[PDB]
Amino acid sequence: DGNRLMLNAGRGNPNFLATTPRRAFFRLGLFAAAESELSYSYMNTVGVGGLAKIEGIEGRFERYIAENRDQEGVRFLGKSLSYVRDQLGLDPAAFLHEMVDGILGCNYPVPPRMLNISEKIVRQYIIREMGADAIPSESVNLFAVEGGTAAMAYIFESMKVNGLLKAGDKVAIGMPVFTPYIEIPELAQYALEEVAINADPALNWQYPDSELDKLKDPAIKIFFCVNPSNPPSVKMDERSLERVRKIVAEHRPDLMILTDDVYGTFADGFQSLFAICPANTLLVYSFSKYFGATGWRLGVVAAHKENIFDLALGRLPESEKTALDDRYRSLLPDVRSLKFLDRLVADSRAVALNHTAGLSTPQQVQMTLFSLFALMDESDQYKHTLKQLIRRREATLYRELGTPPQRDENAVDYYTLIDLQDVTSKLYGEAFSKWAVKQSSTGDMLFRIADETGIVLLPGRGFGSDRPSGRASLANLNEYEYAAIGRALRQMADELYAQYTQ
Amino acid sequence: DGNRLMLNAGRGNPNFLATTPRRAFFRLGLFAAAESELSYSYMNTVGVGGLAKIEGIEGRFERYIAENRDQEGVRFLGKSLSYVRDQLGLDPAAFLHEMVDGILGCNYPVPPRMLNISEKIVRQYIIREMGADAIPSESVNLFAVEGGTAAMAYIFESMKVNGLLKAGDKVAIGMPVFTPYIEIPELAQYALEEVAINADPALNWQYPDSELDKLKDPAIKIFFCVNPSNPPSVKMDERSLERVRKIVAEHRPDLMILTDDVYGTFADGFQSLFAICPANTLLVYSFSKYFGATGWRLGVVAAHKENIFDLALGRLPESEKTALDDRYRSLLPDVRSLKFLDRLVADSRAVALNHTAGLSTPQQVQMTLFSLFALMDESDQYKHTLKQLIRRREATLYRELGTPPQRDENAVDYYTLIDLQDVTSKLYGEAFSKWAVKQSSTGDMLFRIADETGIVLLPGRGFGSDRPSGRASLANLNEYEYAAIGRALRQMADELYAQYTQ
Amino acid sequence: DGNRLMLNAGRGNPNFLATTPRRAFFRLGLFAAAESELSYSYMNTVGVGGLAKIEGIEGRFERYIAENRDQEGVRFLGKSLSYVRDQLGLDPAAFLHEMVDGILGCNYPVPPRMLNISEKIVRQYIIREMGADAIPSESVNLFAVEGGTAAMAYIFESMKVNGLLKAGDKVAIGMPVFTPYIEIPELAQYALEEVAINADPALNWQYPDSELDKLKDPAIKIFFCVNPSNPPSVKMDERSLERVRKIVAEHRPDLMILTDDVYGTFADGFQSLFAICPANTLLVYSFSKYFGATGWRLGVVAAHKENIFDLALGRLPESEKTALDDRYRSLLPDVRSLKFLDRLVADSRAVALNHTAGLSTPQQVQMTLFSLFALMDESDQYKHTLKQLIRRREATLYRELGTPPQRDENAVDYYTLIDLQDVTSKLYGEAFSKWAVKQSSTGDMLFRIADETGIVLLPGRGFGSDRPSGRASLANLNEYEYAAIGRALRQMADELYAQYTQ
Ligand SMILES: *Cc1c(COP(=O)(O)O)cnc(C)c1O
Ligand SMILES: *Cc1c(COP(=O)(O)O)cnc(C)c1O
Ligand SMILES: *Cc1c(COP(=O)(O)O)cnc(C)c1O
Ligand SMILES: [Cl-]
Ligand SMILES: [Cl-]
Ligand SMILES: [Cl-]
Repeated sequence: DGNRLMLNAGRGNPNFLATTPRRAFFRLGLFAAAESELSYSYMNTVGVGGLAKIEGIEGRFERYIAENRDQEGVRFLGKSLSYVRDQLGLDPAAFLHEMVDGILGCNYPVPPRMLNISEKIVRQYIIREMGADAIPSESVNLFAVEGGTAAMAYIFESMKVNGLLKAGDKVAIGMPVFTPYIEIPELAQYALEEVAINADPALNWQYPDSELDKLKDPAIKIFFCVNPSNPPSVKMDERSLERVRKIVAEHRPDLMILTDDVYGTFADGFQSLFAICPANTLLVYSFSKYFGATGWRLGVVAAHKENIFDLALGRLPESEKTALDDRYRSLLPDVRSLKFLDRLVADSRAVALNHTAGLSTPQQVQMTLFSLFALMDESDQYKHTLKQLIRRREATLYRELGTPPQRDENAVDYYTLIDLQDVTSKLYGEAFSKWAVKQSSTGDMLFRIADETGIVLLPGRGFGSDRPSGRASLANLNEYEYAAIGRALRQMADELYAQYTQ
Repeated sequence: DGNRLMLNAGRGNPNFLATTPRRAFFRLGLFAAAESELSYSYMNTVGVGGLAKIEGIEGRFERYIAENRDQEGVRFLGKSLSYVRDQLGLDPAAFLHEMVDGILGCNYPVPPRMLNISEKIVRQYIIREMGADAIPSESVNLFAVEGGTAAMAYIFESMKVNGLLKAGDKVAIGMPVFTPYIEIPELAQYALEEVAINADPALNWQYPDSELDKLKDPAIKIFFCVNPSNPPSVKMDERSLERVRKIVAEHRPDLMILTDDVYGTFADGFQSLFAICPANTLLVYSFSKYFGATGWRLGVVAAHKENIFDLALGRLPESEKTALDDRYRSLLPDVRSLKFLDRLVADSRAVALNHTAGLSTPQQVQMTLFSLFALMDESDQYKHTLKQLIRRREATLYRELGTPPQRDENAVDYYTLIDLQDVTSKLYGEAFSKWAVKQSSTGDMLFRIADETGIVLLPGRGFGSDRPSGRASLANLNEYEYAAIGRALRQMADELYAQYTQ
Repeated sequence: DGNRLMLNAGRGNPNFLATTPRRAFFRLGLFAAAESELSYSYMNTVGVGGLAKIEGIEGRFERYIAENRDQEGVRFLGKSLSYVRDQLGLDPAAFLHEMVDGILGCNYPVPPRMLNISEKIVRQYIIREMGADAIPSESVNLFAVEGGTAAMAYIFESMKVNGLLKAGDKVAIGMPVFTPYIEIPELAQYALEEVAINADPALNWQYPDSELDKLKDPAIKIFFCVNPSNPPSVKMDERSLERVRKIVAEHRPDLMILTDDVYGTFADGFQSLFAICPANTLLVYSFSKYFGATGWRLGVVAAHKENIFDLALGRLPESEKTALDDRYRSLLPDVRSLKFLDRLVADSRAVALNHTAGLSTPQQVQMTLFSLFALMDESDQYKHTLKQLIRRREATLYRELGTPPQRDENAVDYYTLIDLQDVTSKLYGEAFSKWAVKQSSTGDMLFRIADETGIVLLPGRGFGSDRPSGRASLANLNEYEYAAIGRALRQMADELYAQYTQ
């Protein structure tokens, strides 16, 4: 399943996971279960509870924390309350009841877009990790969704439905990008045309100015990028972000930006395009990778309250405004005041079902607890732990290839590129590396590792020339498995060197 | 929020919830958390775990159950294992690891449609509650989705995409139905035409043969019904099910049926249209109402392995088959073998994202635990408890209107119709009831209750004549609130009688 | 072993068992162990105790119950004391010491026939479950034996020894009966002649009046029947019991009746022939099936204090009375006052060993605890639980054969008859069922299930015509195993229908 996921979906699945916010969730659940039972009125039954009451919830919660000081999840829950009440200044009783009611999953999400306090908490996390601090928190709204996967499906459908993207429109795509994102515009369902914004291996996988300038073409309605990138696993540098900023400000104030920033926390000092061009950007952030929460399906779509999506909607042709008046008629009297972010919500479940739309309340609670976990960790201990783990696995991989590729300030390294030439160069000089590349390819490299270790790697391209290389995730295997990849690739190189000399 | 949900979405939200399977979930979570920590290799860190190991899981689980015999959730978990292993004959280690891995939400759902053992467990529950026992379990497949809400959105979109429903096609809709289901075909996005299959108040809200025969019109491609009904809250009787069966067998073997059977468990001896016409029916079942789990967003789409949806797909015009070959190309070599149920899955997240599609693994685990809860309860104690609760609230409501409407074998009563004429008839004779109806309407009835009690009711129509009536849910309020509705409606009747006499 | 038991012994072995009276037994054992240690006088030894003292036993027992309120077995023991003392009016100290001394197995059973208080307790259970309430409790005596198996061996041997049954005497046997009971009279050791009292499939396996009238033949000395029957699994109806009653009263006051009523508790409102003709009947009751206690070997022989066995003994020819005077000489001065029930006891172990004869004291204690368990359960919860379990397994079996045979008021259903004709009739009409029977037999039916499922069934006959049928026990398998039998038998029927049509 780990090997099959990389081939099919270009992921990625970590073998680590955040335990403390998970324990806090299950412990909160036991508290909420007791809260439900406090509202059950009848004798001689079993298995039926009532709704949790907001009245006196703080005092009951405080007792629960005091009696269970020995439980890690409970201590976390205790500090979470302080963080929300004391640092965020939010209503403590309202926070607790939203969490209790939320984890019970006994009420339809209200509002459907996101639960009130969860939105306020999660956006603090999002703003911080995206480097978007210069934007007032109150100007950022979130739509809680079933991972980045759901976000992308919802966004393209709403773009189509609301006439923001039309058949024949050009979508610029920062490349190399993983397979799934190439196909969605290529669907006849959308019939969009791709323009490649190509990263340069000579610039260490940054986008050249010349490539970024392609965005000046007014036929290009949207810039779509994974940042930090996947496969290449680098973050857009200061120059690149500035270039986009100037292009938007100077030439294309109408350019929509769709940015997928799931790997952000794995970079040093990450800054999102959302931070740089908030009015022009829809941010997709997934909790999957950082918290080891792929199965939880936790994501948000973020939008600035003043954005070009709502501006474009006000500039639509009359026939389209009339069609949308009909579409959203049941939702509100004035459809023209219905914002794009809330249209995403309505479009996600056929409009008529808007009031039972949204991410499940226990999922939002869990998302909120992951968010708190990271926010309360001021010295970034969890982040550093994961980074040290990733570096250890890297050292182990390149042990006999030695050693790892040199990493700059823009490095992410969730993924690593094992380049045959660079490896054979490090081992046996420049002359040998030129020859070794002409002998074997990516196929012979990936098939050998697979046969020796049972691990299949991603080809390392490209698009390029088929420079013989493979990509491994530093997130999904254990040390001896990275050591076995290195050993198999070292024997392959050693046998090439014995076929070099003689 | 309770009053606002009935007006907007025609629900419904229960104030009861199943506690035991929820406690089992949170307890399983604590076990899984410990399982994750067993795979963590490093010192001097906190909050990071590894992946749960299948090896020796039974023995560890058995210890967990033995040490926590005093915990209700744990005892349930213990019996669940026996039920799965002993009664269902499934692999106990594989069940446990699916549940442990599932609740950790650390792996993408695999397969995306449903987790393997969860599917087998949940379909046992579905088949039993739908009265579909005559169908072999192995011939029923499920797609786990975000409630009935997601199911409906997914189904219509896939119908459109795969050319099973086309603009101008007629959709027959069993009525009265709640608002949301009237609007989805009416969307320009689908441009479908509605044909009303009208329930008869004289038949106690059953569909007359003459109304059911409307399905013979070959322009009608789908029969769409909520069964048991909402608002009317009755199940289709033996005659009605037989009529549809003959119509499908005799005249319309091509008729698709879409049935929403969320209220099934609240009827006595429920039998689904899925049981009667499995080859022709897509079953939508929601866990929301029965388990008090609206916020969990838990539903399945059920299909027979041999169905008319796949048959129609094989009979599509060549241009459509060519378009679908392109659409699903990345999924499998032979797109023509891709079944409609799996197309729902692929269509739910844009095709290219099929391998990260599906309901979150902790949601499927919770769904599995609700399913087990009901399956293991042989004497149906929970079902009876809820029914007694509903009846008590009914008795309390009609206490001063006295007494409740007579209920037949097809009665559900999650909702109750408070008919002014019938109430005033029971109180002051037939002559007075005829006059009292001409004086006040549904509006004056609903506005009075709202002003006196703060509870807003649904109008009781119709479509009919505006016979002055209101609908209350027996699931969402407490006893004194039902008593206050009765009292307000009794004083209204008493003041009408003092304006009658004089 | 489960499959091998049905073929060899015509059983039957349940996969359920009564746990509470078993836990009570083991808990009582720990109390008794401590009682023994209270009588041990010496230092510096281990593993040796003394005899439990009756003095102060109530107070010590009451402390034991109070300290162990959390133990299910102990709570049962506590309520047992109340039942014996308060409802039965028996000596509480004497009850406790009999139980304590009994479970220690440190004294020879005294008296050998049954322990005093155990007899009083167990007969209350027997009288109730046999519907024999009209008989005063004090007029019923029991001989505790090693299951019904030992009872039958003991009874025939004593019948022979005491000249109540002689070579060439006719034994009437209610049939169909299971194999073991056909062979015991056929032994040259007894040389008895069988007369078949045949049950009628047209009467749903009741004995016709014409068949019951066969008992008028004065050459028939004993009527031997399993009631409720095995294999057929029905109880004798009101008419049948009345017929025997009149035959005994009117024509055959000398007719001995031997009735085996092990399945009694699985019928609704069971009434034994012992209840109807107590003076003429020896009742054999086994605890094996109802309590899931086959390995415990627990049975009683019941006799009325005024019976025709003792009457016949007084009418024996002088040469036989002289021989029996010699045989029983050591037992009592007046052998002619030695009752048949006590002769069973003496005959069971060669007469000279009468005073070390009888069922082991821990077995009698366990029997007493099973008896209490059922007596104290006023709402018959355990009985209903087992019946619901049996019905669930039946529903699961006939799921695809659908559905189960219609059951009347005389139904027991521990066993179920799977009739090919009736099954194929229910599925494909009367015409097909006539043909399907001519194609395959019982052999082809039983061998197919065995090969597909690994379960071997009993042939369903007869004696009859070999109507193609099989018998399954609803007591010995789990749900998926019944489901696999149904599925194998459905595919067999479906392939017959494809060989019917074409
Ligand atoms: C892993 C990954 C995601 C996260 O997907 P979810 O559906 O949120 O789990 C998003 N984008 C990219 C490019 C990824 O590699
Ligand atoms: C409540 C209800 C449902 C359940 O909705 P979910 O989205 O599954 O919570 C489905 N159909 C009808 C008609 C209802 O009233
Ligand atoms: C099972 C059974 C018994 C019980 O036998 P024990 O020796 O008491 O276990 C007695 N009679 C019949 C006909 C049976 O099937
Ligand atoms: Cl914890
Ligand atoms: Cl618990
Ligand atoms: Cl115990």
